Amino acid sequence: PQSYDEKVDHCSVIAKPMAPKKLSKKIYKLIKKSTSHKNYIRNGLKIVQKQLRLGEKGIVFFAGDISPIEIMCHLPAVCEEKDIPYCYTPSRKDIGAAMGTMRGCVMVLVKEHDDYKDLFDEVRGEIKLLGHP
Amino acid sequence: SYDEKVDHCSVIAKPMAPKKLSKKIYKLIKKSTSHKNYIRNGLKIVQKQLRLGEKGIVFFAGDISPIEIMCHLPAVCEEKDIPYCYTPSRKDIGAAMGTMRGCVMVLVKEHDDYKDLFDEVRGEIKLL
Amino acid sequence: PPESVIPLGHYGWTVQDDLICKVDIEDVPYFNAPIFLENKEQIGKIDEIFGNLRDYFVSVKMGDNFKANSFKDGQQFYIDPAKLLPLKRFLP
Amino acid sequence: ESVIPLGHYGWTVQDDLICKVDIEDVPYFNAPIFLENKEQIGKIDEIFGNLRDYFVSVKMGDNFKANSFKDGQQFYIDPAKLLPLKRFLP
Amino acid sequence: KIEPTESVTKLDTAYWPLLLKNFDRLNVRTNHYTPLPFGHSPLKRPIAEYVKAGFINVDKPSNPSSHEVVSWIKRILKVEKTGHSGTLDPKVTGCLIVCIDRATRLVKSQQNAGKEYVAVFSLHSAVENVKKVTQGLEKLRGALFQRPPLKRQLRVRSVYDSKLLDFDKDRNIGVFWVSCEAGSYIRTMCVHLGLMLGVGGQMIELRRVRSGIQGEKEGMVTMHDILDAQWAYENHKDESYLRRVIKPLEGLLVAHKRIFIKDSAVNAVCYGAKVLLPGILRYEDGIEIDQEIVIVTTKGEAVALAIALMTTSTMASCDHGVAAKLKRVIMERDTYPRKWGLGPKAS
Amino acid sequence: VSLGQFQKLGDFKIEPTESVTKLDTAYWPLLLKNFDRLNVRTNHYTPLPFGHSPLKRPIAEYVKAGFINVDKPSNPSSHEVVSWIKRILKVEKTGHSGTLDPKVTGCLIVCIDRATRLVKSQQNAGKEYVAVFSLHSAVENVKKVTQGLEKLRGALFQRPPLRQLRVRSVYDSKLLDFDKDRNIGVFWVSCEAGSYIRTMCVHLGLMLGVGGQMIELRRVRSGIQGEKEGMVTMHDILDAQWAYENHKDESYLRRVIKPLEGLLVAHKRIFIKDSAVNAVCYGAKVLLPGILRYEDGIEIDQEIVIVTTKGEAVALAIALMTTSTMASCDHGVAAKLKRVIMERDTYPRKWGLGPKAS
Amino acid sequence: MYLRYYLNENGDRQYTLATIDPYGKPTISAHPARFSPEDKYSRHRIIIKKRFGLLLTQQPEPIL
Amino acid sequence: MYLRYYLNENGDRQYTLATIDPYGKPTISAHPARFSPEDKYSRHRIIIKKRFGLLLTQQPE
RNA sequence: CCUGCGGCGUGCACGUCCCAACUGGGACGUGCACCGGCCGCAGGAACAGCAACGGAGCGAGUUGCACGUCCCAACUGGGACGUGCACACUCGCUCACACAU
Repeated sequence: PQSYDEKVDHCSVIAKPMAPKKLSKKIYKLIKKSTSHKNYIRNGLKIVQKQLRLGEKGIVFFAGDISPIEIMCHLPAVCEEKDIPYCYTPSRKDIGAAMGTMRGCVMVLVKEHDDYKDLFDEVRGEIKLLGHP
Repeated sequence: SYDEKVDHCSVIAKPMAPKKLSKKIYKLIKKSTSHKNYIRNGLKIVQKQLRLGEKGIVFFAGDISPIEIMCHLPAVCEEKDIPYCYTPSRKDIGAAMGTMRGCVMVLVKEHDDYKDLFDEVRGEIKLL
Repeated sequence: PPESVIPLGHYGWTVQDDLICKVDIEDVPYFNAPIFLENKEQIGKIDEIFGNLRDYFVSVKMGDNFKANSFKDGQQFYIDPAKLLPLKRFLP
Repeated sequence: ESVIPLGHYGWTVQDDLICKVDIEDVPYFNAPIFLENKEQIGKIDEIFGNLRDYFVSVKMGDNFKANSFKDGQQFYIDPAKLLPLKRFLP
Repeated sequence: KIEPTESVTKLDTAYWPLLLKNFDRLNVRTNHYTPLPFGHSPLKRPIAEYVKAGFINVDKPSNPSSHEVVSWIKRILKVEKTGHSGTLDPKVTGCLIVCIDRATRLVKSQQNAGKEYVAVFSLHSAVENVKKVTQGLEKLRGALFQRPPLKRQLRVRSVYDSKLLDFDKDRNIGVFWVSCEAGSYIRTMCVHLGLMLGVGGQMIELRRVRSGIQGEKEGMVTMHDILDAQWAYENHKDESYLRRVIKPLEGLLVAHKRIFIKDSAVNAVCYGAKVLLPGILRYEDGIEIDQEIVIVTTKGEAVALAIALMTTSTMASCDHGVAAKLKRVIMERDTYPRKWGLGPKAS
Repeated sequence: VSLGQFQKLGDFKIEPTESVTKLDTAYWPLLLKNFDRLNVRTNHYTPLPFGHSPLKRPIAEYVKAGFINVDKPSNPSSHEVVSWIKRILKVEKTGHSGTLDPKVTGCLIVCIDRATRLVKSQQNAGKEYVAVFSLHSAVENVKKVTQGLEKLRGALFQRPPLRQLRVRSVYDSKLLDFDKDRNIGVFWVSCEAGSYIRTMCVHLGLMLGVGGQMIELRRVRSGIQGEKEGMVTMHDILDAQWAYENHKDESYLRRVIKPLEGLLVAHKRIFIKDSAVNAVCYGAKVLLPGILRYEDGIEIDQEIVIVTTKGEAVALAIALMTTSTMASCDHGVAAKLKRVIMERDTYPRKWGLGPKAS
Repeated sequence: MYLRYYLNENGDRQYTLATIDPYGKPTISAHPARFSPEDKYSRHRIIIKKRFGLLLTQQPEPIL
Repeated sequence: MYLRYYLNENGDRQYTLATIDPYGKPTISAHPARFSPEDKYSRHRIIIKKRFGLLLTQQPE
């Protein structure tokens, strides 16, 4: 089965910061733990883009394997402008499994809620420490 | 040897049989010779039988020159859906047909005696 | 209805509910052009003409109670001689 | 009638008795040849060689043998069956 | 590689900008001419004249039409006119040459350009081997009958070459690359390849991989690049991105035979005068009568497209006359001064 | 800095002057080769837009004014080959210069409907053959055969094979191979037109003292055309015609057929103005007032080719003026027509409009 | 969509329907990103492209 | 038939009766294939030659 | 006077039958090629002209896409409500009428 050190090699050159393996487990758990509340986690390029435009705070998780990059290369900069932390994930299919829809989504917007306050805070802190190139 | 002979052949000598497939082809030709009307030998007879519509397998010899004497028959075989494959030399074909004289090409029909070998060679060629 | 008929060509193959005929006469048939039998029996209309400019084929849409399996190898087909153009017309 | 010297025996290509030619006139085809005593030994069969220094091979009858003549044996030919060399020159 | 101030001659003649390349390989009629300070090199034009005399090699998106991708560029660049030299279907991506303003004069000349597509074909039924598809593509070659997809004037168009790039048996979906003449309908070609193979088929995806001498490796830029270049120009006054995106029109005439004219003949040609022998500084081997040529200035600009009325040998053996008549003037009038009527006679 | 940056930042303009304008015409096709080296009489004339370059003609005119170097197949006769080409190309006329016996392969120049006027001029062309011979009885050793061949190098005597004894020359000869076990040899011969190499083989046999005969023959060169000079097979002609009649492709037919001017590349050239082409076609003698260029070395009563400035062979003529006279004269007939090759009305009638004529 | 590709040593497009190229690396899709004229993300795309060195200007210039 | 040939480095024909050239390769027969005017295999002959880069149009010059 | 044109039973290939190589043998039918001088027809009687009065540039005639807002069940396909965007000749105007030192 595909590893985590080769799957990362398969991503594009703009997938930075890229969550390490441990942080990757954390984000998948956060997405699964947050899929619960339907309206507190957005899915889709158009939806995430719209919510970012109107300014919904949270965390933005990208997919490392995207091509052509011109479909989402503008979102990292918008997140930087609006002070919305973000990171990339090694593969999109992993995210799709994280939501249990079998159709990997390029990006996910994870907001804050009481039920997963601790996991959300830990992931956000880890992401902030990772830094932006 | 075998690699050397395939080296000497002309550029249109494709698809080519390897050593094992060549032994099978010579065995098939040797077995088919026992029946007069079920093996066709020579340029004119093979060309005429292809025109009429006869079926089977066509085996060529790649060491022929000039190639304009046979360059068209591979395309005729393709049009009529007749499997074919080249072999390193004509002397080998002749030696397998009980004639020291060489044979440029041959056409083998299907007979119950050698159904298994003809069908093995056909499958091997079709996978090339 | 067909005052006269000339042999368009011979039989080709079948592609689903169509019968490709290899056309021998150089003249290029019309589209939606009736293809008849020897006895002036309309069987279908031309749908697609493909191939080179001197060795080409034509697909016909058997319509009024006709089948592809009806016809057989070596069968010949007719066409109205007035529903043709010269090869030169289409060519440069 | 009369004869003039054609040349000498040079070699033998089967029946043909090849006579080297020293004259500047080229004989005809099947032109009869005769020895010193005006005895016919054959007719001209072929005329090869360079334009000037050339040879003629003659076919003989059944009464004569090619080996019957020794090296240096000289031959006579008709002076009335010759062409000018200037005719065959360009 | 080369220091910024090295002399132009220090670089071999085979590395000059786009219409001066291999100028020494051309036949020299005369070297003597009086250079004028007017005109600009094709690649050193100001930004205001680069855009007007430029073309873009756009990678057309999937959904929009070709007339909508050309209107978009006109709106983005705020240019007065913009055209293209071959229509790509609304659902078909690939190369699209978009001429900007003064370059649109070449659109007609680019209509007959040979095209190269990469098509995806789905077969309704299955075939026994890929060799069947390869042979079918082989017999769908040369001049072929084609009907425009849903006028209906059966036309004859040539497929020069083709090559089955890939085939998936489980999906019964294949990819084939086709070299074809301008106007060829690859949708009809896929239908005919289906019919020929006895199973049927249709084209489910297309992508033009070359349009004439321009391809995907030759400076192909997405529409995002055009949009980004304009924003950089307006909000940053940087012409690096805009010059990368837009190329001079001389890049569309590099394959044309050349006839260099003196600076005294440029304006006359721009006013409708025919190219005349006394004004030819250099001419190229292989010029035949009724052949489209490009008139080039001494700086590499394209004065016009002309039809040759004298072969190379005729130019080499005559002292005067009409070397070529005009077909399409590209250069604007009054770019060079009026200097006709002051020749050796002037009588 | 990268070469692209230097191109975008450099001047790169043609220099105002170089002081020399030498032409390099050594690579120009057919009768335009070394066009600059020809003596230039005048540069003043008005070219006409009629006509094409020999290699860039339309297909109809290209075929009508072409020739083919055909590898003759072993069995048929030369006239069968000529007729077969006619039927394949659907051309009114076709001819050939040298006749190869039914069993002899090799070069065979076939003219097509306007190059047939050059068949007579090709009859005297030199011929190189490669011939196989068998000797009736064995010889001492190979040096004997080499000496025998060295004795048949001259204005030899040859009577046609199965009777007007002629004289034909054998310039060179070489024993390429000799297998002693079978007594079969292969020798290459350069010879004059009309020479019957079967007669040579029997004569070589006679010379060796054992006799001999010819088994095979293969013409390896007819004039300036040989095996490497674009020789094509009969299959090539048929395939080229089919590609042009089915796929409407001309590249194959253009590789097969070659312009008739390829047969006249060994002739000295006199280029004439486009106003004098139609006059020459109608029979007018090539007059000095219409000569643009000429090739040095022209002697009286010499065969030259009258050519247009496009490279088209208007005619074959026989000079009546030397190169020195043609440089030092202002009037007088430069050449006398021998064979008009160009079709009439290809160029317009422009004779009679000059100053002296009126 | 169906048409994907990879590159050889010469940087030439080899077209395939396969998601993994012969060398194991993923195949890049052959179609450009969808364009909308009312796109106000020019500055953001330039920032990111520049940060990762994917801008047209940053590449080596052509040799026209 | 008798005549055969092999090509030297320069490209000239070297004629010989031997089956094997000095370089170990076969010697090509000197004579062309027989011709039948009623040959209906022109299409089939251009396909095979084109496939293998032997057609005249595919050679240089 | 000059030129162009015309006249003054062997083999070959194919198809079909017998026998004993990229073959030679036989037979039957198809087609294809062969075993310098004079005359007739037609074209013209040629000293090879022409360093600008026809060219160019403009204008007219001969449903999908993107965005936003909602419903629903990937870089998505569906609906609705509005926004913007695309779907060779002649006839007129202007410029010169240019052999480029």
